[PDB]
Parts: sequence; C-alpha cells; structure tokens
Amino acid sequence: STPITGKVTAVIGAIVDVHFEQSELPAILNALEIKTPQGKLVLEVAQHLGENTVRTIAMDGTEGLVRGEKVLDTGGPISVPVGRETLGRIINVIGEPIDERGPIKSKLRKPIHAD
Amino acid sequence: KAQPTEVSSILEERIKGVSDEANLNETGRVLAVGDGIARVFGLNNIQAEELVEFSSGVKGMALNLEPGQVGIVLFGSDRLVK
Amino acid sequence: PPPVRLFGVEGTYATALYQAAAKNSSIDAAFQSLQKVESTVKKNPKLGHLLLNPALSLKDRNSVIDAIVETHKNLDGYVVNLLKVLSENNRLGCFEKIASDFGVLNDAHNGLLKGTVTSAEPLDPKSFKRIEKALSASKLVGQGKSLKLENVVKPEIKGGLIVELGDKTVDLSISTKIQKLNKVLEDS
Repeated sequence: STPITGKVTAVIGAIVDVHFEQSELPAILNALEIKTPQGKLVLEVAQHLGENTVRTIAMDGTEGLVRGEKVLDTGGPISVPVGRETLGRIINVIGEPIDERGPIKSKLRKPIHAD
Repeated sequence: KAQPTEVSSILEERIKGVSDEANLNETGRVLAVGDGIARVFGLNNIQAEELVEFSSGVKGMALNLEPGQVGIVLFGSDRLVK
Repeated sequence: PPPVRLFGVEGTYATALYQAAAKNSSIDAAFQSLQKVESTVKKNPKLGHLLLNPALSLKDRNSVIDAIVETHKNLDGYVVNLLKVLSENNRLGCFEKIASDFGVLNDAHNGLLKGTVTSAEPLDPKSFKRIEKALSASKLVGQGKSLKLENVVKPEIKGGLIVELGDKTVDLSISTKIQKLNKVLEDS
C-alpha cells in the first residue's frame, strides 16, 4: 500500500494548504501528518479547494514551516485510543498521553467523527 | 493531412472517460467541495431546485445555477464527497 | 517601450508574450504560430474549444498542450512555453481573446488602422472605395500605415452613415440629426 504524500503549498496563519497529486485526494476530515524537526504535526481535511489542492486546519504551533514539505496521509480521521487503559491519564487532542507515563496501549483506535 | 486527424482521434479518446458519458446534460464532476457544498462543473440541462445524486449515494440539491458551475448543498456529511 | 496597451486583464499574457518575443523580432513567426495554433484549435473544434475547460487537471491540461505540440510543428518559439505556463495557469479558456488581441497588436505594428462605415443597409462599392481612399490619405492615417474599412448594417440607426476609427468618429447620419431636430423643437 502506498502512502499519499503532498506538498505544503500555502501556510496562512494557522491554516495549511496542500497540493497533492492526481486522484490522491483524501476525503474530508482525514488526519494528515508532517514530521517537524520538533515532532509530528497534524492537519485535518477541511476543504477540497479544487485541482488537487486541499485546505486544512493546523493542530499545533505552525511556525518554521517551509513551503512544499512532504506531508503524509494517514488515510482516516483522528483516532484516539479507548478502553480502560485510558483511565486516569492526561491525553492531548491527538490521542497522545502527555502524562509522561509512556504510551497508552489500546486494542482500539476510534475516529472522532462518527454519526 | 493524417496527423491532425491522429491528434484529434487521440484527444477525443484521451479524455474519453471525461468527454463521454458526458456533455453535461445530466452529468457533472465535483469541482470543489467545502462546508457541505459541492461546487460542481457541468450539469447543463439541470433544473433549479432539482435533486441530484452522487456516485457515493449521498444526495444533494442544486441552488445556484451559474454559467461556470452549479452550487449544490448536501443532505449528508461531506466526508463522502471527493 | 511597449506597444499599444492591452490594459491589464488577461491581455497581459499576450502583452508579455509580445514584449518578450519582440526583443528579438520573431513576432511575425510567433504571430504565424499563434494563427496556426488558433487554427488547429478551430480546425478541431470538438474538444479544441470544448477542451479549454477548467475542471480537467494539471496533468491532462499539460497533455493537451502535448497534443498541440504533437500536431507537427504547430507551436514554435516562446508560444509553447506560453502554453506551458498557460496550461499550468489554467487560463487556457481565455485563449481566443489572447489570439485576437495579439492580432490587434500585430496589425497595429503594421499600422492597419481598422475603421468602420456604419449604416443600416450595405452600400455600393463606389462609395466604399471613395471613402476608403479619403480616410487613407487623410491626416488620420499618417501614411506608412494601412487602412482597413468595414461597412456594417445597423437597424438601431435609421440610415445615413458614420465613420469610425482611432476612437475618433464622425456621424452625419439620419437618426442623430432627427434627435437634434427634436431637441431644438423641444424648447418653448
């Protein structure tokens, strides 16, 4: 299975635009990752602006970004871990524990966009 | 004499998926979607306030007839739209 | 030193194409390439004009540019890159405009000061010819430059004639004079 990369074609404020390639467009509300030198950074597929160009919303500090960085698809939306393993722990928005108690192992990841 | 006809026979068959089953009488391509609205290229013989159906099966309706395109609002989530 | 301005909107492609081409002439050759490519757009009207749509692609637009250069030596010089940029810039639809406008700039370089002799009905050739030479030798044209001339039929006018060129015109027709005939009698 190939992963879908894209280029950071436009950074405006806290809103990032990605030029993808032909018929490689993720559907709306899909998580996208880009590996910063500081960590990883998350986008969410908000607008098909036409012509393989997608407007997305940032999820952390968006400074320092070069245009055209090779962003990476995740396929689906933001999925968080669930289960009783998650209890008593401090989780950020992207499903990562920030309690410094290591990761939360969990048999299920679930998306945050259900009916 | 022959190679312009060759270029024409290629070009009519180069976008044969886009040029045929087409001519936008009752067909259209999703030009750009955002916020539960698909701006759709095509759909020339469409009517005002007409129900439309996507290939994904979620239905919409057309409100803004325009020369360039058609604004269609959606009755479901726009996640099923590409 | 640019030519006669195309004034901003989308003639700027044609403007840059001229003034970057003309730095080394070849604008007759570039001009003939433009005539030939607008011809082969016109000679293949199904999806030559019907494929200047914006909803295609970047890749398929570039491949249509490849079909244009695939047709022998249709493109020549800057005009392919013009199209490379145009294809990428997806301003291909407003390509007809560019053509006609480059024609206007070119025949301005020749100096063909297109005119017009509006009427409500077409006229005999003797009138055409006498008028033709009149303006041609008139101070309007400084000579060294040509002078086309087109009679058109206008029902919205009641007859007579009006001469037009160089945003400079003379109306001695009927409709306007009736108007002036009604205005002067509209006083007490």
